[PDB]
Amino acid sequence: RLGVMGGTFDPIHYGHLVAASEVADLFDLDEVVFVPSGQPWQKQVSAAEHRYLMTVIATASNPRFSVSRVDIDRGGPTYTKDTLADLHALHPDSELYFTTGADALASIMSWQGWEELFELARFVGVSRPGYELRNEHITSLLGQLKDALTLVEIPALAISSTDCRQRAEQSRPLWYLMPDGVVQYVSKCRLY
Repeated sequence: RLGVMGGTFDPIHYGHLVAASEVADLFDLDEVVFVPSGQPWQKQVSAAEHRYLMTVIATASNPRFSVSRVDIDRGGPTYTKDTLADLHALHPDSELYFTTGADALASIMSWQGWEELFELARFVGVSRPGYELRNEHITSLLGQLKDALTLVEIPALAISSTDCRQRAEQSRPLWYLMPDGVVQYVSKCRLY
């Protein structure tokens, strides 16, 4: 059992890392591969290497986390379908569990095949405390498909990349929202 964590990580923060650990405890995953996403699907975010290196810095110290550049190296916006194909090729031993934010998930289903996407992995959306499903396509999708698609509330996902981005812009402290390495990387590279 191998977790797959997409995707933007701009910046990565404790919420993401809490979500990875929770979802691994739940589902008894042996490892979690973080996959920073490629180009955006609308033609403004940080450079792929910045997001990759932030993700590597944040996860380095965890024995059961890794970072893959499968989406980064591919070029273009990249389909989730390919992520899993590439990650199935390198981990043929394990069944995959793709996991991502609730809103990001509702943008993958949702422009791609889904029917063929659920053949490749079980799906585990992670959501902030106050989450209410408003997307009716997903509500419909749910009736179709135990347990192809789960949602797991993560209190820590109250912390968001958008807030961290606004806080860095406003020179407001990012301390304790993310590892010291990430905050200082964000600061040094003046990412926002």
